[PDB]
Amino acid sequence: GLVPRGSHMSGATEACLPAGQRKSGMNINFYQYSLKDSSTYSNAAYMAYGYASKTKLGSVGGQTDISIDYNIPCVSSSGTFPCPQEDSYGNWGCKGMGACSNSQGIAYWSTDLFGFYTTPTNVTLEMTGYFLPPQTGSYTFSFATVDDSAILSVGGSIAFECCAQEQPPITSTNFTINGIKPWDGSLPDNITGTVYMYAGYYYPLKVVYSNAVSWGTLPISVELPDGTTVSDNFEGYVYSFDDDLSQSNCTIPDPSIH
Ligand SMILES: OC[C@H]1O[C@H](O[C@H]2[C@@H](O)[C@H](O)[C@@H](CO)O[C@@H]2O)[C@@H](O)[C@@H](O)[C@@H]1O
Ligand SMILES: [Ca+2]
Ligand SMILES: [Ca+2]
Ligand SMILES: [Cl-]
Ligand code: NA
Ligand code: NA
Repeated sequence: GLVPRGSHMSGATEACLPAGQRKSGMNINFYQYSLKDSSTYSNAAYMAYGYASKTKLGSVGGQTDISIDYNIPCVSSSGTFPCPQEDSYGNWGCKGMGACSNSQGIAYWSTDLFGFYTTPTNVTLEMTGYFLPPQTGSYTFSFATVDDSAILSVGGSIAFECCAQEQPPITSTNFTINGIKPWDGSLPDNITGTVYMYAGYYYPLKVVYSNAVSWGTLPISVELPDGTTVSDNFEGYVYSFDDDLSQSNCTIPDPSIH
């Protein structure tokens, strides 16, 4: 046939072609989240957009290394050092450091999250940008684990609106990865999600992540169509554009026939 038929029942993911100046990396916004609040982050509305109704703490731009690996301090006999969670023991010590005198249950201040000084123990963050596939095919995004709650969304009208990266969050709960902390306990059902992407189109990407206490962990990866995996460092794949709500042609509803 002269032309491709298109994905069935307009099933292609919406993408974008922003015409402005591209910037490397994602924007990270930080919002207040209460220490030891084990319920707010279990609501889909909160993780999709309600986080932005809490106080905005600040932001950092241009971030390409997007995984989270926050370790609380151990105040030890030889000084204060971050403790890998698997090395914590007893009530409590950190392997190779002895007993720790400090509480696992208080807020801690650090620049560990993207250089931004905040409380990684208790915070919500929103990562936004556009994913640029170099290859047409199936991409599988993953979280290796989630501590405490997280979502990943891909696509125009799902992550955010084309050419409108900096706007308040949209209300879609059609997450690509639903890593929301269950009300009962541990292990959302599925922490991978696959998206079919066409090379050279910009796909809106949003990650919302929350920690309520102590350790924070979100190892982000993507499996490319060629079978290789990109983990943590998304340089060359993720970009930002300043809003341009005037760019009439920015939205590509069906990259399968554009
Ligand atoms: O899954 C909840 C929480 O579990 C673990 O935190 C422990 C401790 O560090 C906290 O102070 C108390 C607060 O009541 O909870 C647990 O005993 C960690 O895996 C933590 O990261 C996680 O959020
Ligand atoms: Ca829309
Ligand atoms: Ca935690
Ligand atoms: Cl020890
Ligand atoms: Na860790
Ligand atoms: Na430390």
